[PDB]
Amino acid sequence: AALPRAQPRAEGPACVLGIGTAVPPAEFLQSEYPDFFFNITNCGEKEALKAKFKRICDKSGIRKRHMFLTEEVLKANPGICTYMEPSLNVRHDIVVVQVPKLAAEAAQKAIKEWGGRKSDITHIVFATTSGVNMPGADHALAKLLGLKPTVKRVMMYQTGCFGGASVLRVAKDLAENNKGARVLAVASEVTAVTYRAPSENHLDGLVGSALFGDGAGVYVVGSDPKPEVEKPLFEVHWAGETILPESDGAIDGHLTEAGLIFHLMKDVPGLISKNIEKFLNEARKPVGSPAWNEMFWAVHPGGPAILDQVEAKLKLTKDKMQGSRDILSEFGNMSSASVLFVLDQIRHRSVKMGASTLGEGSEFGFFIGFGPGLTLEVLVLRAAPNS
Amino acid sequence: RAALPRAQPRAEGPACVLGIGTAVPPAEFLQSEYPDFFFNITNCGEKEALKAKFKRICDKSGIRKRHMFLTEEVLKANPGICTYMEPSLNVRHDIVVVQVPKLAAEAAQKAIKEWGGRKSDITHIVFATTSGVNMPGADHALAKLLGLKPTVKRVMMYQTGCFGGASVLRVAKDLAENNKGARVLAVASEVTAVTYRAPSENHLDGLVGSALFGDGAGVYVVGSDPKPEVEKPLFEVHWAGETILPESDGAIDGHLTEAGLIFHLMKDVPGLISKNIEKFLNEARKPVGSPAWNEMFWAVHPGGPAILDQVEAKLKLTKDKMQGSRDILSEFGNMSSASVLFVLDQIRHRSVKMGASTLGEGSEFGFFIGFGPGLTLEVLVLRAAPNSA
Amino acid sequence: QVVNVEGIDFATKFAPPTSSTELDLIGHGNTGMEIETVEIRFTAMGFYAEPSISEHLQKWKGKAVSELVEDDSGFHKELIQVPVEKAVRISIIKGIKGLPYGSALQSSLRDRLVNDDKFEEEEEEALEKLVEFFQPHNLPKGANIIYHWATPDTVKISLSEEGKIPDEVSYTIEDANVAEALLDLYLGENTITPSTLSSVAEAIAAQV
Amino acid sequence: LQVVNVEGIDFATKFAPPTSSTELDLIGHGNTGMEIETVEIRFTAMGFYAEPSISEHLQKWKGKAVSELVEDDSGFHKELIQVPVEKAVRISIIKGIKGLPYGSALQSSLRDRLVNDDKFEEEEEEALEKLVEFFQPHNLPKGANIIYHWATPDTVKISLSEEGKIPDEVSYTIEDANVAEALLDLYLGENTITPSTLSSVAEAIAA
Repeated sequence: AALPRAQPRAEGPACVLGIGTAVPPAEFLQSEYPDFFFNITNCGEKEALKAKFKRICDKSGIRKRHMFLTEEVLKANPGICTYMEPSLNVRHDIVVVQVPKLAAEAAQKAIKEWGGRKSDITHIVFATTSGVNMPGADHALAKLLGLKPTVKRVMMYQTGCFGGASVLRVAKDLAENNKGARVLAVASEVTAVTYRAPSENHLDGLVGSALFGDGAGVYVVGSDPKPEVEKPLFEVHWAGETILPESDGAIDGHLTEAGLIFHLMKDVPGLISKNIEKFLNEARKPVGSPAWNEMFWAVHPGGPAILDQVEAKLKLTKDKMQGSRDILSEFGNMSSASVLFVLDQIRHRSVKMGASTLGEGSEFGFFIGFGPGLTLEVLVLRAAPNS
Repeated sequence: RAALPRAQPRAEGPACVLGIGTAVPPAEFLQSEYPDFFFNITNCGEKEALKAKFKRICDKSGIRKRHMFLTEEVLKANPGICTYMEPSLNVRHDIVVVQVPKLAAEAAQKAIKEWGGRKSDITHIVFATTSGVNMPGADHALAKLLGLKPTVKRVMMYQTGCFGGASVLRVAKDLAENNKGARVLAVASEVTAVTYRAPSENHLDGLVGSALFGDGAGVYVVGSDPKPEVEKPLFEVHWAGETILPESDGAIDGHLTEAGLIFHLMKDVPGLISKNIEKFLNEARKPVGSPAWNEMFWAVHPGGPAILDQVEAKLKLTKDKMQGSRDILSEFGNMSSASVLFVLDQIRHRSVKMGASTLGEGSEFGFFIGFGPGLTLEVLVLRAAPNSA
Repeated sequence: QVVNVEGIDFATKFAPPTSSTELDLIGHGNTGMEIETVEIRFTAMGFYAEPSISEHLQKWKGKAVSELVEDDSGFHKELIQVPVEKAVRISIIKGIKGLPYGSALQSSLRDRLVNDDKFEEEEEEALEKLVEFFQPHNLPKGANIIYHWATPDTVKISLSEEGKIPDEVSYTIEDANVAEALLDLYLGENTITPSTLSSVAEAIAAQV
Repeated sequence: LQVVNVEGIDFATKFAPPTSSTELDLIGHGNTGMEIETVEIRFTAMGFYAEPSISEHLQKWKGKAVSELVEDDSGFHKELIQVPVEKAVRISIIKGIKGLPYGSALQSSLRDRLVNDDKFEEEEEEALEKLVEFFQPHNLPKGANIIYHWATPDTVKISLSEEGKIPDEVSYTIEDANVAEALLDLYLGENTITPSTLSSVAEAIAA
């Protein structure tokens, strides 16, 4: 009766074999953004609203963001510079090209660090919140990179900010269940679907307009690395998620004729910081439950309040969130891509300080995203040694 | 530093279909009466030549009836949907954000009942749809409707198109095989309110979708290592793969617009599939011993009659092979990602009714085939269980 | 005659739709929150009750508000269980859709019922119908919702999307456990409007 | 004598492409389209234009049956593509589409032909990428006109009017000789996407 596994499985844990990131060229200094944004949307006369926005920017912890929506692009697309005029068609015209294009730039870098050849990529796992299309961005990316026609694809549209953890969770099972599989784990965001003129009737929309920026991250993921040929940077040992208690309805994202509109209905930093430790306490058990300050912390930088309140609740030393805060400062909140950048920055900090691992000297760490649900996604990683 | 044992243990056996459930909206639209209804409710009754072209498609469609949430009452309540290109996405989303997870929950209750386990043991949801998008997603909405554990792991595949039913089984395969004890809801649910559109001489290929697309949801419970004498596998999944077809690029476009989802058909899709399918199927069958085509069963997505006819002719199948697909086309039309889940269930039903030796009408191995934009051809190879109560 | 709540006029005297009983505005406030420095207001709210309410809450007269509002005081349940007609007016400040509003109401009431061992198939079905009542509606800025506890076991819901004061009842909750949970949502210790509850506690305390 | 009606569209019989003095004759006309589940779909109306001296270059085919000219391995298709005269194709959009799908479908058709001829390297790959990037900001609604003009065999001047006027300026130029030849092959080769236009050209040559 029983048969051998027809598609052989792999043995070791899924590993991050290479990392690449990309952003649009134009930089928007947060200190100059209130004036630019309120002028380009024809709201320069709303002095009281603008002062509220400037106070968000001053406290946002963001120094700059990268955006494809330059002044030239926004003038070419006046519907995007309105509050609620129909504009989804011209928004989609931007993102269906730019989202896979940005992913392709990051993927070339990840493939270069990995060291293998692109015809050995067997899967694409792709998250975004920036529009949808048919064929999907995964198909577009496969063509941009010239991958084999048989590449297996998991396209996760409309994730929200937890999508970076989502692609790593899916890559884990695809890599581990398939001998030789090499997975492009992809997250790419371009804010042309959420960009919106400020309004006193959408004060929570001011937050998104202060925090959201563009970027893409790509990991090559695979089990059983070839000795002396492939070099694992991180091993993925655990992947899980949970809806947080009493958080239902915290975040709504309606895709409309006027693009994507977020509504914030509950205290997202408070809900995460109140509930995160009980879930993290289960997640760390299969690696021996190290203490919080014996771990590294690749946390999605959704905003300074989330980072500040999680830090305070868990009593973490200030270095733990520094990687996340570095990414918030130089890139803002890049939705699903952000946390892929954070893990890379923790690796960069480790090399610069000469730590004993790529997790700044910690053996194990968390890779954390969160989003509508409220959904909390957590992976437990092991950082490779650093000499 | 030494290796560690797999921290989340993996399963051993192949992923198995443990239970199946399907669901459709209650209103039935007889295809013989659809041209009159459709052209009247869209105020296109004066377009006599256009209506004649639509009648011709319907008469050739091989569809006896379709199920639709878009009754007369719902269409009258949403006049923007009854136009050709007026702004309408907001009222379309208002429909599907509720109806897509609701229909899936109805199908899932049945799948869970056949499976025989308890819903607190569901560990994963894999969900495909082409019928709108939302945040939180339909997977989250489904989890709440069923009252699943807050820790259910989710894979939401929005905007798949017709290959999505194969996609959820492919994802479920790896999730179930790589996680000891995992029990996966593989879900496809479709409601035509995002694609429904008034007929137009400027959108002749859109007449084809208007003639073929219906509503429905299928759900499988998928898990490896079935508990002996407690769970009963219906089919084992042994292979999952996909390919873009040669010279098929650009064959199908789907733009989500302020007026909803618009499909453009730019190439001969039945021709592209039939010309290229055998070379791919010949690779897929090798791991199960390369049985002859007429020694296998054929759970093929019923995208339309021409695809089934041209594939049947290319592979020289005996006429029973495609009957399960034609049965679903007849009674439900093209339900996009959900249809192929309906087809496999109908093959199992035909097997029981005819007293075949397996749930694949006596064949040991079979294909589970979806296709869609790309053109993407998705294929899984299944083993049918013996037919024994 | 009128109190100004978040810039919206709330009558001091109010008979809910199809009622002959006139109710006094006992307290007023908002739902809202602060996010990354900016203050958001979701609604302005007013709690109304038969003037006899003060007689029933005699033990609280003269005390300080911090005693009443404090956890374990017993003021919350006592206020909730007072045998007079009550009403809540909600004026929408942040426009939202009917489905998310009803769905968030559903999860809020479900939590309370599960915590009290009062969430069974009957209560689950009642919340499902409550969401289905709300889901076809839009709730733009200015829209008014009236909840009216004529009995403690029912809630008459009236809704004007366009921001008038409705004259007709659009839906009725018939589940007693849901009715009490909805009152607890606004007047319990975990109220979503601590402002309205403080305003009520003040009016009760500021009497001889 | 002044115009021919092609799928309902008026195509001039004589035509000087934008910025060009050389006057071209309408040699053949047709459509792109298909049948799907019984309904005939028309994507575009097409006309192929060339200098009137083209007939003198293809004298051998005169008096032969069109079946002989259009049959596989006849040699007519490449001879027609190689004839050293100025040529142009006019495309009138019937089924409205976006510029990105149109340019991207060109890219994959030309890539298939270039790969089959062992002619697809990084230079051709980049040239097609830039061609797609030319088309992708445009809309191609019903009525839009595209003019491809081979003033030399190794360049293609592209003129585009979304509004359905006849453009008077060149918006883009293909400067890759292999891409330029593959684009002619797309409409006049053995695997033409418009066998109707090719048969029409063949009839005029053999007449």
